[PDB]
Amino acid sequence: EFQSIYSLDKLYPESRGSDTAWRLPDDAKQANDIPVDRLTISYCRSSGKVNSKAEVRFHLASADWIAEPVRLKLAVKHKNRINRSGELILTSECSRYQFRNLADCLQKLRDMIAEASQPAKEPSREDAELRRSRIENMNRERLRKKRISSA
Amino acid sequence: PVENEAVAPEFTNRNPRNLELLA
Amino acid sequence: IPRPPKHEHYPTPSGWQPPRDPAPSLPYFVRRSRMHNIPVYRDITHGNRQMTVIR
Amino acid sequence: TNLDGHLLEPDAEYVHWLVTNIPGNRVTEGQETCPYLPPFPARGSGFHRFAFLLFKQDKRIDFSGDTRPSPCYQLAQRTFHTFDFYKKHQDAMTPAGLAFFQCRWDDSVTRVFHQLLDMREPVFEFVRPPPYHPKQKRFPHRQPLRYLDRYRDSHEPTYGIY
Amino acid sequence: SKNLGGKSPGKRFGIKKMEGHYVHAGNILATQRHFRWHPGAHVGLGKNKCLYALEEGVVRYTKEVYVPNPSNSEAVDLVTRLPQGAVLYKTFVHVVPAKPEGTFKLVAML
Amino acid sequence: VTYFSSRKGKRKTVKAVIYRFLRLHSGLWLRRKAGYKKKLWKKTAARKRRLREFVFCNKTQSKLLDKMTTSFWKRRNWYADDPYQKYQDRTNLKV
Amino acid sequence: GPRALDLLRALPRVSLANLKPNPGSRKPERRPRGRRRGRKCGRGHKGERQRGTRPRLGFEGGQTPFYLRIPKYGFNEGHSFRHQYQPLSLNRLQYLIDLGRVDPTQPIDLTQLVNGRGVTIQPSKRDYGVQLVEEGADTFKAKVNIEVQMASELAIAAIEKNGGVVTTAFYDPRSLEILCKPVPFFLRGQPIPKRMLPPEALVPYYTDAKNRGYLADPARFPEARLELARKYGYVLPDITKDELFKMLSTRKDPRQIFFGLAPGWVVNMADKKILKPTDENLLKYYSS
Amino acid sequence: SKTILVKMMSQAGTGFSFNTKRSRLREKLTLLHYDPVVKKKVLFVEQKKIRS
RNA sequence: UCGGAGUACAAAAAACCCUCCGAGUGAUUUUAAUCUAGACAAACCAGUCAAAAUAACCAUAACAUCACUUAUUGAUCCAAAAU
Ligand SMILES: [Mg+2]
Ligand SMILES: [Mg+2]
Ligand SMILES: [Mg+2]
Ligand SMILES: [Mg+2]
Ligand SMILES: [Mg+2]
Ligand SMILES: [Mg+2]
Ligand SMILES: [Mg+2]
Ligand SMILES: [Mg+2]
Ligand SMILES: [Mg+2]
Ligand SMILES: [Mg+2]
Ligand SMILES: [Mg+2]
Ligand SMILES: [Mg+2]
Ligand SMILES: [Mg+2]
Repeated sequence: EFQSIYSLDKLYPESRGSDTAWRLPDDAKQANDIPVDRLTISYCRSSGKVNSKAEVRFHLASADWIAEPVRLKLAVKHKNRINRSGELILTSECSRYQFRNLADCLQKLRDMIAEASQPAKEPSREDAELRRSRIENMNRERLRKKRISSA
Repeated sequence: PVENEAVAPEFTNRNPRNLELLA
Repeated sequence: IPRPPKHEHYPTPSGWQPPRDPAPSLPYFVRRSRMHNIPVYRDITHGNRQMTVIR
Repeated sequence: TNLDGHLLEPDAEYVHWLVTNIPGNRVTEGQETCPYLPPFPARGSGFHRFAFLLFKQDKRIDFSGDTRPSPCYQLAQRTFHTFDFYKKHQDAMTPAGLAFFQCRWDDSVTRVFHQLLDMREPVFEFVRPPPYHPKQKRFPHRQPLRYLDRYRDSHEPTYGIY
Repeated sequence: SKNLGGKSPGKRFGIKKMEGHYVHAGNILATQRHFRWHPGAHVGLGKNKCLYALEEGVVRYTKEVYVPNPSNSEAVDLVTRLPQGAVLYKTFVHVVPAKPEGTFKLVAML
Repeated sequence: VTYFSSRKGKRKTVKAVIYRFLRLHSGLWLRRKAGYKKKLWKKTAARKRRLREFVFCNKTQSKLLDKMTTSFWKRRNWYADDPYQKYQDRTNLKV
Repeated sequence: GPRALDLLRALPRVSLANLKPNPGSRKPERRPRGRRRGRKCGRGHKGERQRGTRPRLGFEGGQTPFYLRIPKYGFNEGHSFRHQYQPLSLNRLQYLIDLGRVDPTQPIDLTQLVNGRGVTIQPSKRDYGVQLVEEGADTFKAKVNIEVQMASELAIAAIEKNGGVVTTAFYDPRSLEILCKPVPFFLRGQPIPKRMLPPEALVPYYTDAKNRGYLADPARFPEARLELARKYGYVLPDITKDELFKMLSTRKDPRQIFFGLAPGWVVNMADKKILKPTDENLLKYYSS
Repeated sequence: SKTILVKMMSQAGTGFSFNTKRSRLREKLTLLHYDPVVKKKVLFVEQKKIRS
């Protein structure tokens, strides 16, 4: 009941009620991205280094909270981390806290979604470890260039 | 389980050129 | 020191667990601490002698 | 023969294509003992070796223990030992042809693992031994401040009793 | 009196790891003032002619032929003045690696 | 060192030790290499880096500095954004 | 059980004539008397050691001392003015709640923590209160209205997951001593003073909604809570429609030290009464 | 043959000076050095004379 | 005070008001960075090497070189610069 000059009500007259800080602005965020309830999250606390493996699995085909071109782009690009059952799997091992591990998993998911959503992706490639691959492919098709009908 | 599912996690590659080609 | 509150599920989220209502039939009893913890401690001497003390 | 790529036995090898009793050059006319299986090197361990061994034989060798079934999609059944094979049939065949190529993982190996072999694709990696550090000293003399970081389990702050 | 400055501590210029010793990467195998031991396989040479192991392994000492750098004018002159049947020999220190480069470990079945 | 002060009768500490030394709660003492600001134009880059690096003290010097300092400097400090809070404790010391 | 009690029946009376300390408890003193401990009495031959005229500790016999040839560098420079915060693990808080040291049904304060002996604050040693760390955030399953001075981002996330309230406030040393030991202050016989505002170095910390500052804009609290929940992948509990919403939303005035009490009041504990000033100047000073 | 000690300041904008020895009978020195602030080869010119 | 050779013949160390050379820097441009394993030497203070990783030059070096190259050097504190 005590009120002073520096009280919150006098400092910010716009919000005077004691329940103004506990509201839920559902109108500000209506997209509701990353429905964590639709992601399968599993924890494995390996101790002996002490770290919490966090695995986030979700069916890429059945994930209807992103667009069809986005789903196709994730399927094309991240097929190396897609299970035989179609479940995209995200791995976190950095921090000892499952909270931070899940945060890392969600950040990776958001980054992949944004990368597949943006159409200005120029597909820039590294050169330090790609020159060897380019030379090897060059020399391999140098032998493949034989032109004789078969089959 | 699947009879072929066995992995033997200690995988040994006896190819003498394997590491040379992997650089 | 207040007596610990009764919980509907054990062990507690902090790992604390109260003793059994009937005492075991063993010919010895390890009385709990004043904070209701097991009197098992670690001790160090000379900087390299490591010991465990049951009180 | 797939020399390197057997998941279980380091000293064993896989079969991929065994054709026997080839009349002269027409290999398609000769009977095939083992149906062809495309190479399936693991994703991690790369650059496996596949060898084509050609044997010239005098007699018409006929066998039943080395014959494989029509599907022949079992890795347990596709386990081979060229030394044992040549010991069994050493009297007739003599090796005269050789053709071997290196092969690494690509985007079709996962399809081969899934559709044909009916398993989960195994993934390996080239791990390295952990860096060596001497026994930690109670008083590290003239050592940098980062000396304590060489023996830290994790870069997180642990509060034991607080 | 007439002679001054003759006092100076020894520099400990000598051999640190003998043959058969198990060394780790970076260990100083031997230090020297002039070229007495030459580095060989997996042994690097510092700016002060010291020899340090580059890989973890076992130290060995061998006697081997000496082919100098063609840009080294003094050594090239010595070689060109050597007689027909003469081949230079030097004592080289080697490190024979013990541990393998790495291992292929299974991480996950996808 | 004044083992018994004339006013309070307590034990005093020399201020030079605390002005040019830092003690971690694990017992280690941290110091700066001598001559790290002198004639830098005359020294090689490796030597300058070695001088810039922080270094520890051995058992004799640590015990000497513990004798010179009092118990106020061996206490556990929880500073706000302490650079050495991670180094305050010792881990995986098998003795 | 105690068979020693039955053994004592056969033994004679326990009196002052038969008392012995534990063996090894008192090491016997040794004097410089006799053949072995005489003849220089453990002091050595001539020099400064036998005559007791040794130099000080740091002296090395005229060589420049080790503790003086090292350059001065700022290591403890300004140590007596750095802010110190006693850490309180979420694991320790859960342990206290489970053992009943602190009741989650009431707003948890520094006074409550001190009474429950969970933390020890020494304001004379430049402690500025209690900070919250995340050392036990994985197994924290309590809904409390915590009130600390500093809070970790992960600790805040862990508490909001269960549905508590985290508020970071500032306490000047005088009010901090009063909060830590209220009964001695009430026996001191002085009116409750006002709570000093944080300095310019700590105003940004306590006026941001990301740190749940007590001087922060309450309108930005839901936005920060939603951002935290989205970052850490948990649903934000419906705190407003909780049964204990009053206890969760109770707050202290930025010039208020205790709950309910106001600056300028005198707590007469002998008569169990409160004296409130009524002078206009006194009221203006205490409410300003 | 007395030398001189000269402090050179970078011309890359950032304040970065290094000391180098130079002969007294030489003109104002100007070289190419490495500036850690910008991590590039930058022209350095003699700004001050410190030691003889 | 510092370095080289003999004393001190073959890992290291090793003294004399012992026998001899030297140093208290010059010339030139390639103006020679950060971070970090592991080591030499060492009472301490100091002195030495150095793999991997980083930004700029060949997209293949950077340890500045030579003068027997080894010595060409001075701790805190305190004073000055522009930090
Ligand atoms: Mg003890
Ligand atoms: Mg000599
Ligand atoms: Mg000497
Ligand atoms: Mg005695
Ligand atoms: Mg006595
Ligand atoms: Mg005696
Ligand atoms: Mg006598
Ligand atoms: Mg004497
Ligand atoms: Mg006498
Ligand atoms: Mg003197
Ligand atoms: Mg304290
Ligand atoms: Mg040694
Ligand atoms: Mg390198």
